[PDB]
Amino acid sequence: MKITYCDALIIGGGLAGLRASIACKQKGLNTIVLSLVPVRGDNEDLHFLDTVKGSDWGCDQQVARMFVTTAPKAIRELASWGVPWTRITMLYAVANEALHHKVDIQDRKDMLAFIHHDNKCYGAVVRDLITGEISAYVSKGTLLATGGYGRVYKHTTNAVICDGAGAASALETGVAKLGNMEAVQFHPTALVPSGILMTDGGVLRDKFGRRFMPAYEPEKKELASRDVVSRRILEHIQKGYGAKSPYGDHVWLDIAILGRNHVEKNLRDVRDIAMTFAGIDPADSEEQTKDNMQGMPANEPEYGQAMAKQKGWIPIKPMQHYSMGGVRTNPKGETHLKGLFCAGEAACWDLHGFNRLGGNSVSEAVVAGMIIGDYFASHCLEAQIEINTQKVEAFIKESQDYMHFLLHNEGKEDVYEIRERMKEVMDEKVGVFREGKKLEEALKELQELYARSKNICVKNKVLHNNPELEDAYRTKKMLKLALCITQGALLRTESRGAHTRIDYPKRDDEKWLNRTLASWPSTEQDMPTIEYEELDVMKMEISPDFRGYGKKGNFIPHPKKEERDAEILKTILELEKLGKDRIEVQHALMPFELQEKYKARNMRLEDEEVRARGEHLYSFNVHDLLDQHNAN
Repeated sequence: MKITYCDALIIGGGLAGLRASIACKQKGLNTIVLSLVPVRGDNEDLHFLDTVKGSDWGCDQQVARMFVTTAPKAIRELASWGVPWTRITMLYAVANEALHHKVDIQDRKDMLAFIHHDNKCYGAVVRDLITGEISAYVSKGTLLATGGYGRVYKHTTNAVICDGAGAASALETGVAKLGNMEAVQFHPTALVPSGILMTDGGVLRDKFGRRFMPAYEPEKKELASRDVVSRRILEHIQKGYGAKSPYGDHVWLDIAILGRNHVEKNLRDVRDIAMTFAGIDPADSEEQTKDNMQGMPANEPEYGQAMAKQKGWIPIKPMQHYSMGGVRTNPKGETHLKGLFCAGEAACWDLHGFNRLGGNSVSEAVVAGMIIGDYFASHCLEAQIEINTQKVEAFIKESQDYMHFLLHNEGKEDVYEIRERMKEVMDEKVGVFREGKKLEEALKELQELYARSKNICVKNKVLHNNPELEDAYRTKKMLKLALCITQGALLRTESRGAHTRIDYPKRDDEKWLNRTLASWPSTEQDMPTIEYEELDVMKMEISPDFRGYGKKGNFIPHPKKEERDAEILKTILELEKLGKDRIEVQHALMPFELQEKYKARNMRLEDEEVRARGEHLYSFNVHDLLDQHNAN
């Protein structure tokens, strides 16, 4: 029974896990990263506003402030580690720094379960993917940084390891909780059929070549939020205006209208991806056919004229891309299980609410690794009572017994039939557009796949190097997430961000300004326990209002909205008349907590030019409330 002891244990070798591991070693911690793959701007007030609106007011606004205050420092730190700022190789630069700090990075170690006792986490029980050996890693603190759970869906951009096993492992402690599992982002420009993200100044076209987005979204067009553009693309396809293909209807991404040399220099990544997988050069504006133009409706001017198909158009359609939900943390990144932290897409921090802002893709995992990695490192420095060695061995023995059970039980169920059908149910009935009756059908079928999954038996009967064994214990975890995703979507009778209910189309800030909490405290539960956190409007820097894109007048106002808005407005006026700057006004509206070195003022090149034109004030960037005041 092999037990390895360390101070700081990190699960997940992506940007967030590796960046956090550097923060641990900077504090002198013995730090082990269990990786599953081997090693090879806008000013901050506007950034915050865009993040909050982008979340459809589902985010924790303090966390959004922590993020945007720290982001510019992530960019400066990355560039000092040699990232060319065009990629702002990021995983290489961060991996290289972690090895410079002598982080112990292991691969082919796969976590099966968290070690826990008395509501404290003491590490992980781990399976070796090659030898099948089960071992324990004992630690003062554990950080989960395993990404999202997109592989629960059938169509996903996510890599294969993004199945949410880590989140499920936290769920199965009975103590950690999952937040907003129903908040699943479907990204509009996934390549058909690979699912490679094609995300930039291009335009979308239907089968006839029409620029349809401006009619759906006048203010923002193709640059509406990702949850909005995905819904519009599916509305337009539903009308029958998609391009037929062997993989279903899709629309076109026209990057060729920006000219060949713009595409080849400023967008070489997309050009290389299109040619290698789709056999398409997206810089080529040359006409492929006029046939597509035929048959265009003559009464739909708002979609404009029909353009002739060009060889360089990319076939795209919405697919699952990002998991807003995840393991629920406080702002420091600690879960309800003391000593278990979680950072990045694996968490519900909650930075993103019901839709991740497209601009926060680049920096999110590094920033999370900085902030939470540092809070995580501080926790690991504190003295704590140890767990008895016997308790550890019993966690090891439990996973050993579980492996034998998966190989040798009387069940006749095949892991792949169950997994395939789960992914289909999620894609058809828990996707972009959801409906009560249909969510009910999904849950029932998921319920019975879950009962059948208890009878899964691995046909390949070896303990070592066995992909079917891995898939069995991953799929059994995935079905619990699927039940959490679906029950939360069913309960939430509103439309917020990426969660759209056809039967409840309005955003409800009176009754659903909250966060879904799923837990699993009992082994004998076959369904999650559901709770909520109510969000406190009176502590919001910006009260919930209109997003600026998508459906207009589509929210039920929170009862206290007007009282908070008058309080916000009086605060801005009083302090700005007294000469207070944007930092002091922000702090009066909504204190937030962040380490000194990350809350430090971000200097900007044009600071002197903004203050000289007298546009450095809080009200210059956050002014919706002030416009209605100065109107009267």
